[PDB]
Amino acid sequence: GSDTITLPCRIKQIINMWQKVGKAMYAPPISGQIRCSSNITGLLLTRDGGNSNNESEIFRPGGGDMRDNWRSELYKYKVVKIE
Amino acid sequence: TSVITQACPKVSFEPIPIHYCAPAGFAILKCNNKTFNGTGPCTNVSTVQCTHGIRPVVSTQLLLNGSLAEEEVVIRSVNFTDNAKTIIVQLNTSVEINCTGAGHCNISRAKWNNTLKQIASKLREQFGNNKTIIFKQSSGGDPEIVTHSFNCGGEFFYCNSTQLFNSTWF
Amino acid sequence: TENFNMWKNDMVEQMHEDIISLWDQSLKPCVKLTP
Repeated sequence: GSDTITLPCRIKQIINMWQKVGKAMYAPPISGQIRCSSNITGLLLTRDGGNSNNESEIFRPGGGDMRDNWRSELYKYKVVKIE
Repeated sequence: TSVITQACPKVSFEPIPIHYCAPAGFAILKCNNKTFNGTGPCTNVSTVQCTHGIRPVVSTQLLLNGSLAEEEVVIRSVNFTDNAKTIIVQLNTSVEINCTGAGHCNISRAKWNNTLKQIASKLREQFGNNKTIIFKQSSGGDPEIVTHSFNCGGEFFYCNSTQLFNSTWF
Repeated sequence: TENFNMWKNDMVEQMHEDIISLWDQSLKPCVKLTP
């Protein structure tokens, strides 16, 4: 009928930075109605190895290099030197 | 080992579509090939003053609020052979993921299982004629890597996604 | 026409630095980085 994929989620305050190799801590929430509605537009995967060209291929979620996030939008572009 | 104590403030982070235009004596060349696939000699192409409305969303394993493929699901990687390299996937249709600070994110079961078989219709083998495609979840590593981490309403969410990547197809 | 593009950039390195510098001005924490 209306089967939805419920994913357990957690709000952390101490995080490993994505900018550079660091750690950061933010204040706890103040709002009691944090609400987001995003549109999955993609996926960033990775494949299991040691089974090259064989019958199965395992693919797991990935991410981490935020560059790979800009790359998905900028792929079709390029800067050429103009006179 | 630099520690910095700033007046940690409760602000609200909002994404402003960023347009990137031509930098100095350079020119931006947009490839118009509806299904341009990464590296290669783009046939249909043209100069532009600025790219397009790019929404800088920081998050893991799931690209959100961005550009979709206008034709079919297109994947891209530097080397589809080296298992160590990230494979980006551009989706055909958008999927929704509604989340709240109350600890959960729900996404339509049907909508997402469909995109899975679509992505499955072309994995590593390279749109391979056929073989078994398996979706498992993260092997391990940082919380931001092992879970769909993102900044929702200013706060940092770490959504457990074992349920999105745990299935088998052919 | 008939040009070349790839898994390199345009604004990948640029944008990355704009966004890193955008986050800094916005979401301020209490940082800790290792030199």
